[PDB]
Amino acid sequence: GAVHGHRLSTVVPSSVTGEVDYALADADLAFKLHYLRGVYYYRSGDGLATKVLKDPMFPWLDDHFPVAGRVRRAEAEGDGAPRRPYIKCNDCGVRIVEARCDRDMAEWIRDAAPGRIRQLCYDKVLGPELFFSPLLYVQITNFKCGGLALGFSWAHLIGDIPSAATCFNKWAQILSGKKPEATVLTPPNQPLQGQSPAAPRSVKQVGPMEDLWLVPAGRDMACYSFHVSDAVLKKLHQQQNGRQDAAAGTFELVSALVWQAVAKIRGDVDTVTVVRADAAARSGKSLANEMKVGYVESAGSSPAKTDVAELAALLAKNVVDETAAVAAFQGDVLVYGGANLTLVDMEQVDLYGLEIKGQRPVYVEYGMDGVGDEGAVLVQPDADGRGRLVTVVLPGDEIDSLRAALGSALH
Amino acid sequence: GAVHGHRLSTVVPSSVTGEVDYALADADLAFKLHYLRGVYYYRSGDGLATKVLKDPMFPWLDDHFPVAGRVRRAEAEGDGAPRRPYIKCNDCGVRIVEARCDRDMAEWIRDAAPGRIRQLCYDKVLGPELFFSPLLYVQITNFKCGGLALGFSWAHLIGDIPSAATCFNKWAQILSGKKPEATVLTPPNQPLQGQSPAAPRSVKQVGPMEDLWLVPAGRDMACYSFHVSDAVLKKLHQQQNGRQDAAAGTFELVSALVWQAVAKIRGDVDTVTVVRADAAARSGKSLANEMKVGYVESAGSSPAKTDVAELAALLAKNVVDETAAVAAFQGDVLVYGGANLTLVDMEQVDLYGLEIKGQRPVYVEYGMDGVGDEGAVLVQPDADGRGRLVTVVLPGDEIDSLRAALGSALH
Amino acid sequence: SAFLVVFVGTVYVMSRPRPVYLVDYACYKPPASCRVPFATFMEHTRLISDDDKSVRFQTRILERSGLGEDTCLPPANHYIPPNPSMEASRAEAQLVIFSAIDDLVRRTGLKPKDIDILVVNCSLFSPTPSLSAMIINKYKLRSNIRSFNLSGMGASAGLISIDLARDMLQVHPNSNALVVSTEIITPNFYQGSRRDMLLPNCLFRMGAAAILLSNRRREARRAKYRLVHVVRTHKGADDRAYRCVYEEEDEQGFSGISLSKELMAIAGDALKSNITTIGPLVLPMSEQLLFFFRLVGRKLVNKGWRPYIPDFKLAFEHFCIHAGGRAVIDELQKNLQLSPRHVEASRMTLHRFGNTSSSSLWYELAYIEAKGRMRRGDRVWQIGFGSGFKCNSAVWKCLRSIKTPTNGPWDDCIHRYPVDVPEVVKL
Amino acid sequence: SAFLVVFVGTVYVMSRPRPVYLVDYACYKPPASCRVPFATFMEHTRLISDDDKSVRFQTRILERSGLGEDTCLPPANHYIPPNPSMEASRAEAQLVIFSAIDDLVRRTGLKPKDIDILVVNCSLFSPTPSLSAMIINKYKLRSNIRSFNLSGMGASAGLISIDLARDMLQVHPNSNALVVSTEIITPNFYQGSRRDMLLPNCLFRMGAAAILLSNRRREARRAKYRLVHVVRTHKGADDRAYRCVYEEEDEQGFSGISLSKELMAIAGDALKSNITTIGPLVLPMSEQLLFFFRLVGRKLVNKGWRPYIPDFKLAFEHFCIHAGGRAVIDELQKNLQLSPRHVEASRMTLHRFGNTSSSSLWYELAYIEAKGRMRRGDRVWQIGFGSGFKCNSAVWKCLRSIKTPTNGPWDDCIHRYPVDVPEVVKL
Ligand SMILES: CC(C)(COP(=O)(O)OP(=O)(O)OC[C@H]1O[C@@H](n2cnc3c(N)ncnc32)[C@H](O)[C@@H]1OP(=O)(O)O)[C@@H](O)C(=O)NCCC(=O)NCCSC(=O)CC(=O)O
Ligand SMILES: CC(C)(COP(=O)(O)OP(=O)(O)OC[C@H]1O[C@@H](n2cnc3c(N)ncnc32)[C@H](O)[C@@H]1OP(=O)(O)O)[C@@H](O)C(=O)NCCC(=O)NCCSC(=O)CC(=O)O
Repeated sequence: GAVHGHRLSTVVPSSVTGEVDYALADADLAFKLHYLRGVYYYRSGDGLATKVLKDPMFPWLDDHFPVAGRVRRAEAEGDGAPRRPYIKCNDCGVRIVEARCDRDMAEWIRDAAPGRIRQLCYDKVLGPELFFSPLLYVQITNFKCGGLALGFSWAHLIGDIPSAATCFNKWAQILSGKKPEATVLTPPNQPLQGQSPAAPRSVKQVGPMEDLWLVPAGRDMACYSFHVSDAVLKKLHQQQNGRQDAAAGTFELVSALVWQAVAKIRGDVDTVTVVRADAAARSGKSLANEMKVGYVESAGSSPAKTDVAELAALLAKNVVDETAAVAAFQGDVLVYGGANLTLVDMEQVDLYGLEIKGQRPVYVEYGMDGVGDEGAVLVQPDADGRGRLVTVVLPGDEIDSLRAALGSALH
Repeated sequence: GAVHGHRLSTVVPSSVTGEVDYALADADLAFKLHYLRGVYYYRSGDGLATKVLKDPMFPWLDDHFPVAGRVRRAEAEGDGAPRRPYIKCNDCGVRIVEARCDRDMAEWIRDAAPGRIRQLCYDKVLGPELFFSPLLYVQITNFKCGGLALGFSWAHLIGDIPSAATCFNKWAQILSGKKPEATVLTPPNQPLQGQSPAAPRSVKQVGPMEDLWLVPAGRDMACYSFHVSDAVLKKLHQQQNGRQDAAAGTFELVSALVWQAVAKIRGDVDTVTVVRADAAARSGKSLANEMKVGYVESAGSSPAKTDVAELAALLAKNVVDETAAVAAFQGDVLVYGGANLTLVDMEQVDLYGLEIKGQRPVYVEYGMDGVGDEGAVLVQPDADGRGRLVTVVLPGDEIDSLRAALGSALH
Repeated sequence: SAFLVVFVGTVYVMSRPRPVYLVDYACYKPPASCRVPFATFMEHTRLISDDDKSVRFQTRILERSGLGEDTCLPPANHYIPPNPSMEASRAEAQLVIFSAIDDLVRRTGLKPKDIDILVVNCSLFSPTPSLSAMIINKYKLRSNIRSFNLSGMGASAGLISIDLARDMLQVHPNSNALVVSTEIITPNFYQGSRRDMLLPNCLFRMGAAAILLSNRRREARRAKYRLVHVVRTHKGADDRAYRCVYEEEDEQGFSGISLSKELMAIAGDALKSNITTIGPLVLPMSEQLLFFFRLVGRKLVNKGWRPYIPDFKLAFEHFCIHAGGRAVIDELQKNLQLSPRHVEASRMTLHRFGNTSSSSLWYELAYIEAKGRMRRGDRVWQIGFGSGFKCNSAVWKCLRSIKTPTNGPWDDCIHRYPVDVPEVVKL
Repeated sequence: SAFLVVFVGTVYVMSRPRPVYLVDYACYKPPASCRVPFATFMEHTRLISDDDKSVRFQTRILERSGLGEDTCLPPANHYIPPNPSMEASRAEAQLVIFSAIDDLVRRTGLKPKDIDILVVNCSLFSPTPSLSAMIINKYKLRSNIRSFNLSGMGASAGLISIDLARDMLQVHPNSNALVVSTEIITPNFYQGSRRDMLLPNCLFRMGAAAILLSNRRREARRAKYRLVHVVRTHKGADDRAYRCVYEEEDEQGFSGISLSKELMAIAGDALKSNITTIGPLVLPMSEQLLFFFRLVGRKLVNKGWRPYIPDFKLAFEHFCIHAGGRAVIDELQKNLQLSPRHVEASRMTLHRFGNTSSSSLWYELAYIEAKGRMRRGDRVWQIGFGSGFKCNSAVWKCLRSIKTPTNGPWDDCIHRYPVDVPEVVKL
C-alpha cells in the first residue's frame, strides 16, 4: 500500500517580483540544516481537484515571494571566509507533487507504525544543487477511500514552524474565499557582529559544509507519532500535590514523560534542549525564525527513574535561554537534536486552522528532517483541542522500546 | 561477434496469381518435415544494398509463385481420416531478414566451429501456425569486411535441393541483368495408388503431426562443415590397385570415410541411406522432389573395421532404391537422419552458380534442419570444382570426437 | 436600339465569372513492388499482435472491404513491425507527389515558371516546411507564387482545394493553378489494438494526383473539362457528425483515426444536405417541377407520397462517388438510385487502388476516361466526403472527347476491369 | 461629351477591387497562472537533463533571447517532465482559440450565422477534424461556410491567411471573414538534447488572435483598418532557405524544429527581396526618383556609391516586424534603418508575450493601439517571416483614431511598458 505515481509541477507568484534579494536573518542561517514535514489529513477529498488546490497558490505566493525564491550567495572579494546566503527572489516557485495511495487513510492514521510522514511528504532537502533547490514542497496524496493528505516539506531557513503554519493557513484562507491577514516582510534583516566564538551547549558545531545543507546521522530516523489523551493528561496532574508550580501541564509534563522514556533506555540523557514556539517573543514578521532555544540540565540526580513532576518543575524553571547566542554564532550549528534531545513547544500553533473550504482536518502530524542523533520531540495539539500529539524523531533502535515504556503510563 | 539487428520484410510476386492451388506431389509430402539451410558467402557486397537485392525478387516470384504461397489442407470426401495438404498460391511472400555481424567474414569462414549455418539462416519452420508460415526465408547478413552472406532457409516441402539451388540461381540471373530460363510448373502433381501399408527401412515413420511439421530431436544438433581437399581425394584413389570399381571417386569414397568415421564413434551403424541428387531422375519441373532415396546394407563385415574402398564398392552397387515406396507411404516419415545415417549426393548441384552481379561466391555451405538423431552427411562441391565440402549434421556429443577421428586421414 | 447596347455589352462581360479549365491531371500509379495482398497484410498483422480477437476482426474487415491484391502501402509497412519514421514519411511524400507532377509537366508542356497558384492538401502529414514548400524547392517555382497547404481537412479536401484554386483564378486573370491531393500512409498507421482505429489500417493505400487548372482562353481548346460548380456542405455543427472521423489516442498512447459505427448514416445525411443545394443548380427544369407541381398539393390533401426522388441520372452522365469503403458506395447508390454501371468507377477504384483518401475522385475520373466513356459534353459529378463531415461536390463538363490511350494509372490493367467482385474473400 | 461617359463609369467602376476592412481583432491574453519565469524554465530543464552542457546553452539562449517574466507556456510544460499528449494539445486549442473568438464576438456583436469565410492557420498542430471544424462545431456555424485550415506554413502564415481572406472577399460580396492565427506549444516541445532544436523551447510561447475581416461597405464606419496591400515572397527555391527552419527527428527519435545558424542572413535576404516588391506600391514618388534618374548614372557616372535604399519611415507610420528573437529584430532594424521607437512594438511584444509564431503581428498592433499612437490615416507595415522562408508583408491603413482604453491583451500592463530590456539579463 505504498504511495505511487508522483507527478511534479510548479506554482509561481502571479505577479513578477523582480530582481529582489531577500536578506536572511542571523536566526535563519542557524536553522538552515533542519526541515519541517507537516501532513494535513482530510476525510473527504472530493471537489479538491489539483487545479482547485493550485489556483490559490498563485496569489498566495505574491504575498510570500521569498518562499518561491532560491538560495544564492553574496560574493566577498576580501578574504574568502564569509559568504552570507540570501534568497534571490526569482519566481522559481514551489513544487507540487501529485501522488496517490491505494490504502485506507483512517487505517493508516491509526497504524502507529514508524514511517507515514516520509511517504506523504516529498523527502527533499536544500540539496547538492543548492542554487536550484526549492524551499517548499507540497505533496497532494489522494486515497482510495476519498481521503486527502497535504504534505508540506518546509525548509526551516525561510521560516519558523509557526511561520510555516501561518503561511499554510493563509493559503487555506485564499482557497476558502476569505481574505487572508496581511504578510509583513517589510523591515529587512541585517547581519550582526559581536564575535561569539564559543557555541552554546544547546547546539552542536558540525563541519563547515558548503553546498549540501543536511547532516547525515548514520542511523536512519523514524517519526513515531503517538497520541497523549485527555485522561492521561490530567493523570499527570496528580503528582504535584502540596506544591504550586509554574509548569504548564500540557508541555512540561508531556515532554518530561518522553524525556523519562528516552533516559530509561539510553544511559544518561542529562542535558536536554527546549525550543519553544512562543507567541510573546514573535514580531510582526511572517517569515522569521523567532524560536526560544535553551538548554535544561538535571544538575543532580539522574532523570532515568525520578518522577516526571520533578522533571516538569525542573524544565519550566531551570531553563537557561540561549536563543541569541545561537543566532550570533558564525558556523553551522545543528540545533534540533544535535547536542541534546530537543523538546519542541508546537502546542499553541494553529495546526487545525487549515480549513480548506469548510473542512477542518481530521488529523495533523508534524515531523522533521535533518535531526541529529540525539532526538527531537514535537508536542502538537489535537483535533478536539485538548489532547496532545507527540511526534518523536529517533534513530529507530529506540522506538521499539519507547512504545514499551510509554505504554505503561499512557494505558 | 554474433549476428544482430534483424529486420524482417517480405517480397511478394509482382503480378497477382489469383485463386490458384498448387497441388503437391506424393514425393513433396514425404519430405515435408525437413528443411534446407544454404549460406552463400560473398567477398564484396558493394552496391548490393537491401533494395538492389530485393527488387529482382518481384519478377523472380512471378515464375516461382508456389514458393510465395502458404500451405493449407483439403477436407475428405467421406470419413475424415486423410487430409492431404496443398500450397494455396496466395501471394503472401518470402521473408527477407536484413541482419548485420560485426565479426569479419574471412575469420568466420575458417573457424570450423559448429553453429555457423544456424546464425546466418533465419531458423524458422513450417511450425505452430502452419497456415501462416513462409516456405522461404532469405537472410542478408552484412559483415565488417563489407562481405555479404545470403542465407536461404528453404522448406523442403516445396522443392528439392537442386530445385532450391536453381530457384535461387534464377533470381541471381535476374539480379545480374541476364534472362533466366523457363520455370516449368505445367504438369500438375497428382496422387497415386500403390497399396503400401509397410514403411521402408530407409525412413522412420513418426507419429501423427497436425500443425507442426518438425520432429524434435531432444539433443543439441550441430552442423560441422569441414573441407575435404584435392590431395586427400587422390589419396583415396590408391586403394583399388588391381580392382575394378564402379564407385564415383568423389562421393562414395568421401561418404564412406565419414561413414566409418562415425562408425568408430557410434556402436553399430550397419546400414545407411543415400539420398542421391541424380540428374537423370529429374523431370522438367522446377519445384519437385526428384531424389533417389535408398538404403544399403553392410551384408558382411562391420563398417568400423574395414576401409573406405570396399565401403565404396558396396556403396555404389548394393543400393536397394526405395524412392517410390518413400513417396507411396501414407504416414509421415523421416528421411534425413530418421532410421539410418544419410549420405547426400548434393555434389553435381550448381551451388556456385549464384553469380549475383559478376561475383563468384567465396564459400558456399548447405545445412539441414529437422534431421533426426542419427545424422546427415552433405557432400557438397567446392569453389574450384575439384575438391568437396562435407557438412555433417550430428548431435553435439560426437562433433568434437569426429574432428579427431577424421584428422588421421585428412591431415 | 442601336447605340445603347455597348453599356449592356460591357456590364455583362465584366460581371461574368472567369471559366476555370481543367487542362490535364496526372495520377500516381504505385509500383507492383509495393503491393500488399490479403494474405501478406493478415500475416503482418498476426506476427506483431498476440490476441486472435483483433486478427479475426481485421480478416472480416479486409474481406468485406472490397479491396484487391494490387493495393499498395508505402515502403515502411512492408516491415514487421513497420517503421513510421519522419524521414520515411517525407521520402514517401517525395515519391507520390513528385512522380505525379513529373507526369503532369511532361503531358501538358507546363513550365515551372508558369505555375501561379499552388494548393496542396494532405490530411495527416503536414511537415514544416509545407509540402507546397517542398514542391517549390524541388521544381524551383517563383518567389511570388501564392502557395497554400490545407492540412487536417480529411478526404474531402480535394474539392476544397479545387474550389480554392477556382476562387483564386477569378481574382488573378491569366494564371495556372497546381492542385496536389495526396495522403501519406506512413504516419497514418495504427500500432495499437482498438477495433475502431484498425479500420483505417485496412482501408487507406498509396495514391496522389496533380491537377492543372487554368483560366486562360488559350488553354480552352487543349483543356479537358470546364469546372461548372463546386458545392460544399459542412455538417460539423452536429456533435455526432463532428466526432465521426476523429483522431484520438488510445489508452496505450497510440494515435490513430477512429471511425464511428454510425458513419454510414451520417455520410448519407451529409449527401442529402448537399443534394438539396446542387439539385437546383444542375437538374433540368423540365423536371425540377417536383417542388411546384407536386408540393403545392401536399399540405392541404395528404403530406407524404411514395417516394419519387429527383432523378440525378438525367442531370449527369458520370458519377465519381468517393471510394471510402464497399458499404458506403452501396448506400449512396441506393440513395441516388444508381445503376451498377454508374457506380463502377468507384468500385473498381476501391478494388484496384483502395481508399486513396483525397484523390479517389481522380482515379475514378481516369477510369471513366480510360474506358473510352468520356465523350464531348458529358457532365461529371464528383461527390467527396471526409472528416468534420465536410461533403463537397463538383460538377465538371467535358470539353473534348478523350481518346482511350490515356497514359494514366489504369492503362496497364484496364483490359481486365471491371472485375466481378464477390462480397467476401474466402480464407 | 455629356452622354457617352457611362462607358468610363462602367469599365472603371466594375474593375476596381472590393475593399477589405479589418473590423476588429481579439488577441488571447494568457492567464498569470501559466507564466514561466527564467528560473522556473532553467530548473525544469535542469531536472530532466542529465547533460550539463545543454543547460549552460539554454541559459545563454534564454538570457539573451529578449523574453521576459510574463511569457506563458501551456499547462503541460508545467510538469516535470512535460506531458505532450493529444488531449492536452486539443485542450490548449480549445482554450487559446475559443477565448479569442469569444472576445471578438462580444466587442463586435458578431453573429455565428454571419461568418461566411473561416481561415484558420496553425503550423505544427493539425488534428483530424481540423481546428476550423472545431470552431464550426463549437459556435454552430453554417453548413455552406467556406472553411480553410492552412497547416505547416510556419509563422508567416498569418498574412497568408489575410491574403486568402482578402482574395475570398473579392469573389463573395457582402461577406464576413473570420481569421484565426494561433500556435499550439504542447506538441512542439522538444524532448531531446540537440542544440539546434533547443532554441524553439526557449522562444515559443502561448498566444492566439482571432481577426474579423469584411468587404461590406456598411462596415466602413465601424472598421479600424483597411487592407491596402499584401505582398508574398517565397524563398523556398533556394536550398539553404528551404532547410533553414526544418522539422526533423534527432538520433533518439524526438521530433522538433531545428533552427539554423544561417537564419538572420536568410531572413534579411528574404526581406529585401520582399522590399523590392512592396517598394513601388507604397513609396511616394517624391523620393522614388532614385530608381528613375539615379540608376541611369551607374554605367554612366560611377559604379560604387553611397548605401541608400529609400526610406520606409516616410511611407509608414507604424512597423510590426514579427517578434522572432532579439538578434532577428536587431538585424531587420539595420536593414531598414529604424529608430528604437519604430522597433518598440516588436521588442515589447517579444518581452511580454514571447515568440507567439503567427499572432505576433496582432500583438504588436495591439501594443501600438494600447499606447494611443494609432491615429486616423496612419499606415501600418506588418512583416512576417517563417518556414520555407515565406516572408509575407501587409500594409493596413487606419480608418478611425483608436481610443486608448482598448480592452486588448495589453491593458493590464501597458502602464509599465516600454521596459528597458538589457542585453543580458542579470545572472
Ligand atoms: C461495413 C463493414 C464493417 C463490413 O461489413 P460487415 O458485414 O463485416 O459488418 P457487420 O455488421 O457484419 O460487423 C462488422 C464487425 O466489425 C465491427 N465494426 C464495424 N464497424 C466498426 C467501427 N466503425 N468501429 C468499430 N467496430 C466496427 C462491428 O462491431 C462488427 O463486429 P462484431 O462481429 O462483433 O459484431 C466495413 O466494410 C465498413 O466499415 N465500411 C464502411 C467504411 C468506412 O467507414 N469508411 C470511412 C472513410 S471516411 C474518410 O476517408 C474521411 C477521413 O478519413 O478523413
Ligand atoms: C543569437 C542568439 C544565439 C543569442 O545571441 P548570442 O550573443 O548568445 O550568440 P553567440 O554568438 O554568443 O553564441 C550563442 C551560442 O549558441 C549557439 N547557437 C546560436 N544559434 C544557434 C543555432 N541556430 N543552432 C545551434 N546553435 C546555435 C552558438 O553556436 C553559440 O554556441 P557557443 O556557446 O559554443 O559559442 C539567439 O538569440 C538566437 O539565435 N536568435 C535567433 C532566433 C531565431 O532564429 N528565430 C527564428 C523564428 S522563425 C519562425 O517562427 C517560423 C516557424 O517556427 O515555423
